[PDB]
Order: sequence, then structure tokens, then C-alpha cells
Amino acid sequence: SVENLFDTYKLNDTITLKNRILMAPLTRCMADANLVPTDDMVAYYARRAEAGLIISEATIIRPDAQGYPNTPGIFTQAQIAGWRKVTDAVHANGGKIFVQLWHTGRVAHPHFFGGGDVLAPSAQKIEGSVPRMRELTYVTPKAVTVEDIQGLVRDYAKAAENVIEAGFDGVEIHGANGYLIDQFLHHDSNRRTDEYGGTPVNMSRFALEVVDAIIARIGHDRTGLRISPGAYFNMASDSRDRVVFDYLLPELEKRDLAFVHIGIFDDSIEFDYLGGTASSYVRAHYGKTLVGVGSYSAETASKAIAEDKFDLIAIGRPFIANPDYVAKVRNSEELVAYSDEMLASLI
Ligand SMILES: Cc1cc2nc3c(=O)[nH]c(=O)nc-3n(C[C@H](O)[C@H](O)[C@H](O)COP(=O)(O)O)c2cc1C
Ligand SMILES: Cc1ccc(O)cc1
Ligand SMILES: Cc1ccc(O)cc1
Ligand SMILES: Cc1ccc(O)cc1
Ligand SMILES: Cc1ccc(O)cc1
Ligand SMILES: Cc1ccc(O)cc1
Ligand SMILES: Cc1ccc(O)cc1
Repeated sequence: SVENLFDTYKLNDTITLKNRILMAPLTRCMADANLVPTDDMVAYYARRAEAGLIISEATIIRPDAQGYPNTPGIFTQAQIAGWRKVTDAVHANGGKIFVQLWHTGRVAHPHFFGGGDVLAPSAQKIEGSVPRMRELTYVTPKAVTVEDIQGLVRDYAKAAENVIEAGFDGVEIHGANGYLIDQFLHHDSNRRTDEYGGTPVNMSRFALEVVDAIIARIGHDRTGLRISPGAYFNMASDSRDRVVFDYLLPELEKRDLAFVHIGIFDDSIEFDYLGGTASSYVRAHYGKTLVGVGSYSAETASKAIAEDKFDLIAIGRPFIANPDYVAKVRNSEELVAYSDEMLASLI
């Protein structure tokens, strides 16, 4: 039985979720070429509004954030208007939705923004090329200056202000999976020797500046953050990264966020440097609402939540395979298994 998944969950004084099930953020690359959400995306999200909370696909904050084709933005008026169609439709169906705000950092590709500079904490190139694209080889990033950093914080904040007009309930800051914010938090990507590098305090500075700037625009109750304390998504591991997160997590607790959300693919994996699973590490170092994710079934998520391992469950691949995920779980019905072939269709 997975009855506890259907518990009402009060995130805070501003937001109460009708159940504990989140739709995980899932990049689909189906926006129009000007990165405006389509009416097909409106339908896609609307039919998943039985989720207690939808986290949108990663949504870019400005042009040099783009690393994959046709990923939506939220920096133009047209993009804002497209998103407002999405959020209105979700709300009309009794749902709630946060936008996931993205900058890909060194994982951006200049093909998408007219040959400009790829930006990152340090000039450390990742291996390879953009998935499902013809020969878009990753390039050496420019190490951002302090002025670049100030502009990036400004642009995260502006994107968050835009979320109000776009009608979202809030923002999940994409601090995970080796993208820009996560690049500051890990030693592979952050080799800086200024006030943004070296020490746990310095390496956490960019993340906390973005969190605080966004809180200043939309409030702590409407602000969540995804993190990846481990590596292994466009990120080489480093035994020193854990102490960054040991510092960051209590600092985040001070902000009384809507939630912290782990960004991994299989939470059954034990990470050497975290002394165990990602969720158990975060749970040991962070005492507020926590969203677990990664290869959970409704049954294993329910048990984890009953065991106080985390509070909310994000479901990704099954939500692609099963738009009616929540109803099927509610009715104890068979779920279709996900396959990558499903990514070709937006349903
Ligand atoms: C096709 C695909 C796209 C994804 N896009 C995002 C994304 O935009 N932002 C994000 O933080 N995670 C992204 N993820 C990670 C998922 O949010 C989730 O953490 C992962 O799929 C594990 O959960 P699951 O086992 O329930 O699918 C993506 C995963 C997949 C498979
Ligand atoms: C779903 C997807 C994600 C990335 C990409 O480059 C292409 C397709
Ligand atoms: C002007 C300036 C400010 C900070 C810094 O780290 C370098 C230069
Ligand atoms: C993000 C947001 C949405 C509504 C609102 O009233 C304030 C902020
Ligand atoms: C394709 C993708 C995009 C973002 C992310 O965090 C994970 C996977
Ligand atoms: C009044 C208010 C409440 C929540 C919030 O995020 C912003 C403003
Ligand atoms: C990043 C990714 C994409 C597809 C997939 O099936 C797993 C992981």
C-alpha cells in the first residue's frame, strides 16, 4: 500500500500540495525554435496536473545558457506568454507547477547562440559533443569574471521575476547535474583562486547568491533548489567535493526554502564520498523538506517516506511513459515501462 503518497503536504504557509508526488523536471527539446513553449507542451503538462507539483523541464535564463535544441526560455515576452498558457492550463486542472531555471555553463554550445562564449567557473572543457546533434563538439569555456558573475545572478533574478507574469507557483533553481551552479560546487569544474573558488565557503558563494537573489524577487516559500552532491553527469568526481556540500546544506537551511531536491538517476546507488546514498547524505545534513528521486517505484518511494528518508517523491521516466501515472498508482494499476524511444513523442 502506498497511501502515504496521497497525504496532503504543506510545504509552507504559501503552498500546500494535494499529494506527495512530483513530476520530475524532464528536458524534452520540443519548444519552438524561438524557445517559446508550444500548445503541445501546454497539453503535455496539463494532463499531468494530478501531480501534487510539476517541476517543468529545465528552462534557460538567457541565450548563452542553451546547450540542447529547442529547450524553452523565460527571458522574452513571447516565452513568458507561452508559459502563461501552460501554467493557466495546469491551474485550471487543479495542479501546481514550478519552473526549473537553467544555465548550462560549460555544457552550453555556441551553435545555439551565434558563436558567443561558453561560460563557466574555469576554462575546463568537458569531453564530447551535444547528444543527438551532428558534431557539436563542446568547447573550452571562458572562466567568468566577477562582472560576468554579477550579470548571471542578475539574470537568474530577472528570470525569477518573469515567473510571476508567466503564472508559475514558484521556481526550482537548477543547481544540479553538472550545470552552471553545480560547476561552482565541484572541484573538477571549479579551479578558481578568487573568492568564488578554493574553499567550501567560496565554492558555495555563487549558489547562495543566486538563491538569495531569487528569494528577494519571489520569496522563500516559492523557491526550491535541486542539487547533486555527487558527480558523474558531465562532472569528474573529486573526494574534496563532499565538504563543500557539508557547508552548503546548513547554509541553505537558513533560507527556509520550499524544498531541496536531489538530482540523480538511481538513488539505490551508494556514493563512496557521501558515505552512502545521495538522499541519506542530504537527509543527514539537512533538516527541512526533501524531495527524493531516482529509480523509485511508488512502492519503494512510499516505504522510504514512511521511513523518514525524505518527504516528497519526484517521478521522472514513469511520468513520460504514463501521463496518467498518479491515477494508475491510485488505482493500483499496471504502469508501462519507460524507454528512450518515447522521447520522440510529446504526450
Ligand atoms: C529524458 C530526461 C530528461 C531529463 N531532464 C532533466 C531536466 O531538465 N532537469 C533536471 O534537473 N533533471 C532532468 N532529468 C533527470 C530527472 O529529473 C530525474 O532525476 C531522473 O530521470 C531520475 O528519476 P526517474 O528514475 O524517476 O526517471 C532528466 C531525465 C531524463 C530521463
Ligand atoms: C530529450 C533530449 C535531450 C537532449 C538532447 O540533446 C536531445 C533530446
Ligand atoms: C573589481 C574586482 C572585484 C572582485 C574581484 O575578485 C576582482 C576584481
Ligand atoms: C512566483 C510568484 C507567483 C505568484 C505570486 O503572487 C508571487 C510570486
Ligand atoms: C537531458 C537532461 C537535462 C538536464 C538534466 O539535469 C538532466 C538531463
Ligand atoms: C506575500 C508573499 C507570500 C509568498 C511569497 O513567495 C511572496 C509574497
Ligand atoms: C540523460 C539521460 C537521458 C535518457 C535516459 O534514458 C537516461 C539518461
